[PDB]
Order: sequence, then structure tokens, then C-alpha cells
Amino acid sequence: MKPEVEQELAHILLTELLAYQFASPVRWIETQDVFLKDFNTERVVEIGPSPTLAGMAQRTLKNKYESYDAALSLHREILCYSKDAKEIYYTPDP
Amino acid sequence: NQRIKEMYWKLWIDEPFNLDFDPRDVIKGKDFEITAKEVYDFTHAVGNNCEDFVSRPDRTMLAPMDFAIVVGWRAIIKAIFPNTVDGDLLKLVHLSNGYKMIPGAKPLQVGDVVSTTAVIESVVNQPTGKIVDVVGTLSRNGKPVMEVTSSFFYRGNYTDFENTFQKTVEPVYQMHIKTSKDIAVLRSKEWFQLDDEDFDLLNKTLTFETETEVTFKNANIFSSVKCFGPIKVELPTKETVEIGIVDYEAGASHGNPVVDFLKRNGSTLEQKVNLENPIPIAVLDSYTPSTNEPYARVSGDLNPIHVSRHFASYANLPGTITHGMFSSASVRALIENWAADSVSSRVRGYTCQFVDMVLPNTALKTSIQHVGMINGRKLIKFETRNEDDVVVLTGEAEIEQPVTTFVFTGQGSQEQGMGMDLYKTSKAAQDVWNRADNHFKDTYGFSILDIVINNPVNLTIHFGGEKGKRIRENYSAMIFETIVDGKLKTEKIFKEINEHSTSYTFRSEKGLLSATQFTQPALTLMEKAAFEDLKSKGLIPADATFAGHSLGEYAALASLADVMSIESLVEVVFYRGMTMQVAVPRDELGRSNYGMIAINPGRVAASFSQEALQYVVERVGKRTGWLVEIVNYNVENQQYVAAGDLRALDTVTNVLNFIKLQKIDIIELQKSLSLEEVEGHLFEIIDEASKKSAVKPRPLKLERGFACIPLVGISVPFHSTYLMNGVKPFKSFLKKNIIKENVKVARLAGKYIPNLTAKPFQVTKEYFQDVYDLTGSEPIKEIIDNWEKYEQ
Repeated sequence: MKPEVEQELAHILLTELLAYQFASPVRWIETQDVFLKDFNTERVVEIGPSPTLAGMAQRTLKNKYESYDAALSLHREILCYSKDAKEIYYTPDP
Repeated sequence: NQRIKEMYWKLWIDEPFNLDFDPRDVIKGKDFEITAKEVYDFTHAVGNNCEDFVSRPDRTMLAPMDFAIVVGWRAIIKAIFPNTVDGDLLKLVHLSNGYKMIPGAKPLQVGDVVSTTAVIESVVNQPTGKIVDVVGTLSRNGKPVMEVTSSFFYRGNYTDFENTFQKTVEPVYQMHIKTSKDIAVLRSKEWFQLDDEDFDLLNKTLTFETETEVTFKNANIFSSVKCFGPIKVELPTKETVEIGIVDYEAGASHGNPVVDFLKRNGSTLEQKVNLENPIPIAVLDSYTPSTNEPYARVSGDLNPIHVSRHFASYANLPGTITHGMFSSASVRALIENWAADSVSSRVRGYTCQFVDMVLPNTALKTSIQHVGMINGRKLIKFETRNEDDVVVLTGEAEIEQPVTTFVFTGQGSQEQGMGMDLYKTSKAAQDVWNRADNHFKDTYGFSILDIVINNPVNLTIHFGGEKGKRIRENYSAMIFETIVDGKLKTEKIFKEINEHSTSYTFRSEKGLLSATQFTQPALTLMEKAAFEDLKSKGLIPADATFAGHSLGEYAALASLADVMSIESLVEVVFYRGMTMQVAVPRDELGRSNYGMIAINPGRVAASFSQEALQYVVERVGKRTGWLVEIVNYNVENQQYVAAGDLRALDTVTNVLNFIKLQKIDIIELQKSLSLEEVEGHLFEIIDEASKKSAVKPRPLKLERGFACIPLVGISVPFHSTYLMNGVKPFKSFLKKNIIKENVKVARLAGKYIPNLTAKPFQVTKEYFQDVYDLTGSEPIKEIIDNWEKYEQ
């Protein structure tokens, strides 16, 4: 497939996505089954003013990724930009 | 020296002895098929405990990067042999040894056959001696996997400036042409030749794939400098095309003019950000082995000086000096345990400079530090010191941060003075805010920065002068292309605004920072600014995934995708805001009979799942005749946000409160007791709940259920079926505002997670078909029907 054809298809796919995300229920469960499970995410950074999606990522982990994660020995970091700016910037106080 | 090359040839080189070859002619090493034995032996020799290099079944046994010398060494050392590069091999110093995995190269497997190639760059005759830096390019399946960079030193006096040369491939430099004197500068530059002389450079980024060949006369005078390469431009598609050439040639030069230009008027492609404080990782005690024989055998570095007492003594060395590369590999193994989190794949690069000399049976101590980042890769500085409190080894280690998924917060989370400190402190923050501020003041004649800072209760927009005309113009432009019975029902926003409207008032109950058309810009804007600050710090892995909650998705895609610019972002997010404000009937207070309830399925009953509440809302919506559904599938059986009618929220709250008080499950009674009985038995509960919910006034307060929680100040039912009619204008906007070119599929591909289809962004007929099924659309239906016509 040509570059500019794919740039046409990816634009119209994006316009669809945003246009219907506008007014459709958000399957946020299956995103949390994509990145935490399928991609095996090791750091969850909530770019927000207050930690809520950190709350929902944590509660997804301690429900259905408590036994799955400890077997692979992977360390999840549930961060939000508002509260854990130290750890995202890596600036521990002495 | 010729006999010394001969003898080192016999101990080292496995070819027919002839030193009569051009150093400038690229050297090809023979294929070395990696085996699990040679890896096991090399790992035990260096003292590598990593599970990555253990032969475990099913998984493919990784290769240590240290082993990359064993393949490469054959070609690498071979570079020092030529009759051009004359010197005693005994008084040869290994200065620096660098390994860089080129980004996109997966680490070596166990069944690989690796193509070895070495080229000779830096043959410089110093007054102290002769530094030879040689580039070994190792390739698997034709593609380069790692680069092996070695700097070697002949001690003595080398006045060999005839065959002295420097063949560096100068880094590429981007040059942004904003001002009219900049193109005047580049056209004043003689060496800037173009393919078409008339080519406009205004608002262009020009890259120079330039490389310099210098012959020397003296230690500083360059007898001739030939700096040349193709000048390309970043196209709107972000493809690179050659539009000009640098063809700089000069004789007795003391330096390059282009390099001086660049250190004042050129910007390096890559900067390595510094932390305020270097993070103390560890200080780990390395120990050299009694004998170097187990390392020398596997490595193939048969310099006797590492093993032979008689050799070491003849070379004025204080003993059978331990292989420096041994201690290097030993210290990286400690970097891999501590800073690579016991992972071999997390290593990008590793450069090690041998400062001092190390003997067998020594008590070294390695001071490791996490100092920096560069584009998501942590920078590790380690030094190695002996018992005598003398630093023997230095080195730098670029280490990939793992998969870090981003989640961007939606609405309701807004507060006063959000992201003010960052707006004062960070440069990039200032830049985002100021850009969006300037856009808003020139476009809509209001300061979003004013609104986030102090939150005025009401904000006037005065069309009072010439400035007021261009502001008012676009205040007539926004419309609702709402779909009603198949025909466009165009409703302009602010019907009051017309050709004779001089002033309009944005009216909020408590403060306009609460009204969604100012939350959405403010939230998104801050998040973008915060992420730009993270990128100016280089703390974001390029392998990261990213998603959003409701509004956040727009902030997430703007940040991690850069699909739409700051002015694009603010216009589209403000359009969304007002398009959702005025998609619903309101009053003077901006109160609508719509909102949300965050329902805990486990609270009403533990056995109560998300298929039970989906049935409950499906049955309540039809029995009441009001509009409500589940709009955010947040946590599985712990939080589902349901947006819809305020009476529909109140009746559903009453239904789930009564079900918890009665302690009866709908899933037990439907499958186990009687079939199609709990349907007519549910409608009496929904009737009872709906008659009490309806009586209450249209602006009824939303109160907390036992499972349910009221989303405070949510007038709009976001993501509900109520504003499916408002999709037709929004798509009409998105096609005008998102550009063909500005979409970069690779940077989106497997990285952007859409909210509709929680599957990584993929451009394939299956994904279009999945989107078409989930919500029918004429463009994607046409595209799947015409799929095989776009491939060719």
C-alpha cells in the first residue's frame, strides 16, 4: 500500500473514531486488557490534575492482574502526573 | 614492527599474512554462527548471571552484547595491521570500546549467522602518539544489528601526516527558516548549492546528511578538507527528498566553516537531558579473576601480556594485566542487574573508556549513577576504582525504559489554578499556554489562562473596534449539522450573535471554569503542556502506549501522536465543548435534565456483574421511555458510568437501591426459577421507581445511591446515545481540521488505543470491518468494499 493512501485511510479512521467516541460508550475495560495484559505495561502514568485513571488501572490490576503479574515478576508503576511528579521526572529527595 | 605484526597475525589473524592493503578500503570479517555453548562459556567467563543468557526451553536464548567483540574482534584488531598504520603492538593501548544497538535492531538470537564488516575512520597522529578509531558494522539477515566502535593508541612519536586522515560522517543538523535573514544567510553561504536555485525555503526544516574527509599536513593544519552531502527538506508528508548539496572543498584549512556555523547557527538532532541530582543506584565491588585464560580462550584476544609474565615484564607493565574488556563486560553485567532490571533487551548502548591498568586478584569498586535521560532512554554513568582509591574505568550506558502506558484524565477533575506552577517553571509549559492563549485572544477574544487562574463568574466578549469584527465573524461560523429524519437541521450556536451583536456574555452559575467548553480546553491544554515538559526532559519511552478517559483521549493523541497542533487542538476541543453544551435544552443557570451515575456493580450485590446492569438499563430505558445507557466501561464489575436523562438516572438509582434493600439477584431468578418472568416482574419495579423520579422537578438534584455515585455538575450526557445526532457535524469538523499528511501511521500504529474499539491503531481490512460493525459509517463501508483498489 502507498504511503499517501495509508495517510488517507488513517485520517478517515481517526475522524470516524473521534466522531463516534463523541457519543458512544467507552470500552475502557478492553484497553486495560490491551496494555496491562497483551503489551504487559510496566508503568501506568495518568497525565491528569487528579489520580482517577490511576485508581481504575490499580483496581483492574489487584482484581485480574494480581496472580498474572507476580508469575512474570513484572513491576507495575501506577503513576499520576498530579501526585507522583517525583517518579515520572525521577527526582527523589536525599 | 613488521615481525610484531606477523607474530600477532599468527596469535590473532586466521588469514594468509599480507599487510599490503588499503586501510580506507572497508574490511569484511568472516560469518560467525552464534551457538548456545559459546554464549554459555562467554557468560560464565565474564560472570553473567542474567536469565536472558540461560538456555531455557520454548523462549529464544538471548545473546550478551559483550560477545559482539568475539564475532567482530577478528575484523576490528585487523584494522591496526596496515603498513600505513605503523606501530609496536606491545605498547598498544585500548582507550575506548563502544557498542550501540541501532534502534529497531532486536538483540542477537542463538541461531544467528552474523556478517562482520569494519571500516577505518580516525587515523590521527597526536604528539603523544597515534589514535586509530575504527567502525565495525555487524549485520544479520543483511540489516545492521549493532555497531562496534573501538579507539586504539600507539604510544611514541608519529609524524606520519601523509597517510594521516579523518573520515568522520558529520551528524545531520536541522535548520528552521522562520526569518528572512536566515535564507539570506544560507544563500550567502557558497557551499549551499540547490537542484532548483528558485526553491523557496520559507517555513522549511533543512537537514544536511553531510560527511567530511580531511587530509592533514600538521597536527592542527588540514592539508585539504572535503565536507559534502545532500541537503534535504522535511516535506508536509514528513518524507525527506534531496533539494540541494553541500560540496565544500578547501586546501590549507585550520577547521571547517560549516562546523563553526553549526555551533552558533546549527541545532544538534539529539540532546541528553540532565537530572538536578544524579540518582545513586549502587557502589558494587568487582574482582578480576586469578587467570585470564577462561576469557582469552572464548574472546580470542591472545595478547600474551594478559597471561605471559615474560611478556608483561618486557612491556614495563606491572604484571599480567587483566583484560580491560573483561572488567568492562563485568561492570555492564552489574548495570544489567541493577539499571536494566535483569533484562538484556533494555540495553541500547554501552561505551567503556579504559583509564588505568588492572591486575589479576584485585578488589575494584564501581560507582554507578542514574544521571539523565535521552528520548525515553535513561543515561547511566559508572566509574570503577581500585583499592588504592584510583579510578581505573569510566563508561556511559544508554538503557531503554520498558513499556509505559499513558492514561489522560477526562472531565470533572478540573480545579482552580491547575498547572500554574509548571506554567511559571517550565519553558515548554510557558510555550504551550502562551501559544493557546495567543490563539484564543486573536480568535475568540478571551484568555483561557485568565479563566484557569481566577475563574470569572461571567466573561463578556466585546466586538468593540476592528479586532471585534474578526472575533464576531467566527462566532457565527459554528453550527450543529444535526441529523433529524435524514435531513440536515442546521442550528447555529449563540443564535443571539448576529451582524448587529456588539457584546455576548458567557454565563456560569459559580465559575465558567466548570462549563465543559472551558474545562476541555483547560484540561487538555495543561496535559499537553505537562507532556511537552516530559519530552523536554526526554523521560518518555518511544515504545509507550496511551489512552484517554472521555476528553483525555484528545489530549493523549495530541501529545503521543502530534497529529493536530496546539491551535488545531484548542479549536477542536472548544468546538467539542460548545457542541456538547448546546446539544441539550438548558435554562439561565445552564442546568439540563441529563448527567451521569458511576455505579459500583459489587456494592448492590457481589454476584451483580456488568451484564446484569446492562440488562437493568436496557429494561429501565424502554419501560420508563427515558434515555440512559452505560457510557464508560471503567473497571470490570466495580465502576460503570451511565449517562442519560436526570429522571432516567433517578429511577435507575431507585431500582438498584431497592434491589440491594430486597437482596434478590436478577441472574439467579432468570435462568434457574422461571423464563421471561423477571421481565414483567422488573417493569413493576421500574414503574414504581419512574413515577417517583418524574414527579420531582426537571432541575432535580442527583443524590448518591448505595452502588451509584452522582457525577457533580455533569449537565451533558457525554458518550450517550442522546448526542448521536451531534456526530454528523463533529465528523464534518474532524475532516476539515485533521490533515492527510499530519497523520503518521507508524507513530500511531500499535500505540494509540481508541475508546470505541479498545484495539491498538491498525490500518487493515479486519479493523475497518470491526469499526463498520460497531458503528456503520458510509466512508469505511465504501473503503472495505473498495479495499483491494487502495493497495494498488
